[PDB]
Amino acid sequence: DLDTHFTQYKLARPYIADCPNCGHSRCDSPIAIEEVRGDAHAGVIRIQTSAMFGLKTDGVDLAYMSFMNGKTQKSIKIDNLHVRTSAPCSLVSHHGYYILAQCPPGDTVTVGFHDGPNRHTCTVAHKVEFRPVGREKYRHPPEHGVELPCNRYTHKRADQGHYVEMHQPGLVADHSLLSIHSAKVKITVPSGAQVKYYCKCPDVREGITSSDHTTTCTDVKQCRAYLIDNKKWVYNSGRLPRGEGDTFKGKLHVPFVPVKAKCIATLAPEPLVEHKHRTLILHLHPDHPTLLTTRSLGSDANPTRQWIERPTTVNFTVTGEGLEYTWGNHPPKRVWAQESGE
Amino acid sequence: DLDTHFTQYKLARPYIADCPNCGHSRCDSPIAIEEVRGDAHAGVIRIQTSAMFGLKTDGVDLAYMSFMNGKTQKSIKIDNLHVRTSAPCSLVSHHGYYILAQCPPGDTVTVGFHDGPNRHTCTVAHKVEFRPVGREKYRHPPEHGVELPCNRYTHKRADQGHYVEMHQPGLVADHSLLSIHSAKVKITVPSGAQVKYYCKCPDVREGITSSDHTTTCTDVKQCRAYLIDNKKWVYNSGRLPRGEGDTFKGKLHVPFVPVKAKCIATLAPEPLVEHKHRTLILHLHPDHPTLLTTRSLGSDANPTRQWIERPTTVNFTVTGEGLEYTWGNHPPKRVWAQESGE
Amino acid sequence: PLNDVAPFGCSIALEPLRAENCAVGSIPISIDIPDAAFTRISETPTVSDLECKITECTYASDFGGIATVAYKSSKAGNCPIHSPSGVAVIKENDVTLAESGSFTFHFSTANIHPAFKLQVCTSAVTCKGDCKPPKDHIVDYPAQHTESFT
Amino acid sequence: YKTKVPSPVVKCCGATQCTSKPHPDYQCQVFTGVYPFMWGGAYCFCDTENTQMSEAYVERSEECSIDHAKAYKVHTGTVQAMVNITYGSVSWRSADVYVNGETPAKIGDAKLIIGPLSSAWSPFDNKVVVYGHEVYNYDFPEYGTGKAGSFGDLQSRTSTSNDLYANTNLKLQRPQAGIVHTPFTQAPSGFERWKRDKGA
Repeated sequence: DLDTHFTQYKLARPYIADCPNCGHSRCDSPIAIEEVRGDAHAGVIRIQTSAMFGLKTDGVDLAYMSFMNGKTQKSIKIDNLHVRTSAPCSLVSHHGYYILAQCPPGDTVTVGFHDGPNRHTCTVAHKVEFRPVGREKYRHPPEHGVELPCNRYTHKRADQGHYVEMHQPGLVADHSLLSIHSAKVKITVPSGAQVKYYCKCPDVREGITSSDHTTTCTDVKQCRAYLIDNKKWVYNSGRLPRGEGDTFKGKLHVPFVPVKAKCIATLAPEPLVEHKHRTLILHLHPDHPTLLTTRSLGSDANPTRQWIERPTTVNFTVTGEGLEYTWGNHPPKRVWAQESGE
Repeated sequence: DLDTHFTQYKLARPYIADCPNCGHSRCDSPIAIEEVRGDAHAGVIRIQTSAMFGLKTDGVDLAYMSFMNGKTQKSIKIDNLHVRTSAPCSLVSHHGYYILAQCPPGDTVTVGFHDGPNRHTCTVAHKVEFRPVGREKYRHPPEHGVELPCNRYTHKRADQGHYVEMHQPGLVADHSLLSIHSAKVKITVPSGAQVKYYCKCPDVREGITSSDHTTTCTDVKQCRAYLIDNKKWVYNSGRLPRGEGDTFKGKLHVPFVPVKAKCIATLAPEPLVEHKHRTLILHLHPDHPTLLTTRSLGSDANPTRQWIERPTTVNFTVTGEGLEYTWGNHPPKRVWAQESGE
Repeated sequence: PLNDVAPFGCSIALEPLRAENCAVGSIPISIDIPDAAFTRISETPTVSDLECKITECTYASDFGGIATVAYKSSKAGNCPIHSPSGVAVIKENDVTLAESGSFTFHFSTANIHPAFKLQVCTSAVTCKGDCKPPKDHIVDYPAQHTESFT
Repeated sequence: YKTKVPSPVVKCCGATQCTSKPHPDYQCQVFTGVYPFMWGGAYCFCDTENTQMSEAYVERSEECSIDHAKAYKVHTGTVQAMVNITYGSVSWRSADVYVNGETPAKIGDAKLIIGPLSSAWSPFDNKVVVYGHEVYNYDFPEYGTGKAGSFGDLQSRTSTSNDLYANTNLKLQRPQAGIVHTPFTQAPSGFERWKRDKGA
């Protein structure tokens, strides 16, 4: 059932916005990255391109690829997507404007497909990290260890847990329109779309037309090449110009809700328990920085906290009634230290 | 002489195991990464894929590529291998199940080729570093500097210094077998291979057969789709199910032995020697963190150690008989400080 | 977190916002038993003219303390037991009895010279003796919980 | 070390009791309650009687042959020298000698007796660890004892010696969510540290 979210698919178009460091510098990429969310734990980021990949223009195959080239879409194959950061990421799934991808940490986020003639990427700043949930501060999820309640995004699309406003596009520039009528500047239209037109000189002042000419002005560089083409709504990017007329409809879901997955998760190597008189020597040797902590169960709590990444023999003045001990997200231990001094 | 290790080549197959974060999550990749060894110094890691690249199925060209697709191999070209970490690594050489690749440090290890229709990668956690041998703590090998005895793996294959056990595979699942005989669940066989079969209901209880049917059960999901196909041994991965019958033969070498190469190696910029009365002022200015240390040659040793990465003017109370001075793996200096106070 | 920094021994849940298992202080508890559950006194064996002694008292938490009791019964059957003194905590609630046999029980104490009464179904006895310290103290929480001046 | 895991057993319906094989630090623990996804989804048709027996032993790395610390009990022995004498008009002898005060060395023409020296400070301590070229006068714990993580978690008599002592605290855990693999939870070696938290 890839055919349950024609809310977005039929009605939304691949938006194009201003990528900030688009290979060279600020281009206008269709895959302009907004709303980077390195807020989960599972090595995953949910991203929004302004491009709406997924099904085609019409009806088929999530795994195809529709961005904007020109005023027009290009609903073709996804062949060579690349999200990346400090390292190349791993795609997880796309739906709508939105992609989920398993990334490592990275100061930035750097996205891009390959149309085939050109690289045509888009890149952005965003502070990314991946702490796993647990008192172990890994840099990456392992193959083993305990499972425990992480925060993470779904693989799936059949999703309604939230919805973001997606009303119309405003106009857009297209000076490919403003040709010349052998002495006058000549506007045309896409398909009968609504072209909003006048020039610095006095001539036609609104523009809701088929292909007009321009009686007064001559220069292409002093005219209103506009495309009110609101047959398909958009995401309400900050890098969108408002459609000044109205808040049109187009409430549209988000696929990648943050969910309470139990990540395959961390585990720190077991401790070396060593006895002394009402005292735990613990030669200790972790894999990664591990937050150890305890609770001397007297009404005097006297707890301790210390991230341990360097192997360290530590000590704990255990009392008569007991202490507990938390080697990372490994479960909490407990200890009777009554006498040992005879 | 690529034709001297048919121990592995003829007799071992490209094993398939469970990659831990296979792009999305835990897949079963043929290139499932076990035994990451970031234990040498030269920017190099020796890795084992469960896939056996090298020669083809039969006899030719180390630089071809045989992984498992289906129950079957696919002995084709290596075209677009990618080992990588925090950055993309550099391949060094492959032999058997095993690849050597020059990597930078990385919290993880992330491997993958490109079959051509699909990325089809595999990734894993492993703490990696590359200290070069020397009192300089670089992050990377330079072009120049002194040579000194590092630990490192070979380029080559003509190698016997160790051998790992490689006995049979256990069975594997293949529910492509369990078709339907228009009302009954229908097992088949690869090539006359040994299919180990029964269902939750009572029917044929061992299965050592050609294509059988199933009188009793009907559902594919309650039957034993197994492949005892022990015509080619495997690596004894932890992600292997035991071949329950026996410890078959198949002792098989390792190519990439750790050897006593002299890495092209580190060197720290020369010191600025400055005289004082029985005292070495040393304005000092390294490239990287350099472990300096000394030995006041009296029977009172009074040594000193400090990693220096930040440029620092230091001091050394030299005695009458002498001191020595070790600017990184730059050779040890020595100094007469008799009087200078007249 | 408070399940890692609290005092007096608590655990926590995002559930009704409980703080489980907070071991602190005492609770004045009172029960009304069903009188049907009682056995009348003339049906349990009278055990007096007995003798009690430790045999290997373990000065410890786990029920290492033991003591034979020269049971001197009248009838034969069960006999509930308890040390009304809190010095000794006993693993056995009830001991079976033949006609004046002997049956060891297990317990734990905190005073080197455990002079605790034992009430074997209306027959008191001092199980005086001496105890030995153990060696092996790294596992969960005790059954003794009776530390005082010793 | 190298946790060179032998490939676990997976009995599909019922238990497989493990035995304590004589491999060094042969850690093995039976496990039930699996559903092992192996290339076709799961393959064992039961759901709790699916049994998985993980086994892992410790073994010398391939680097153990070549990149390896090396303990010693160090006594005093006997000191030497390539004493040159460009003697008299002889003008040359560069001979290797001893210190023990009755040894001559008639190399050249002169007979020469040296020592014993009075300065018996062996800079080596009694117990020494040795690594490639960097020599550490370290109180290595002993063969047969070294606490896991601490130096000498692996302790082989020599490189050839198949027997050893591997206190690595190797503890297998059950594989997750019905998938084939082998959780080996282990201290990285006290040879891993001792190379970057060592002494000078």
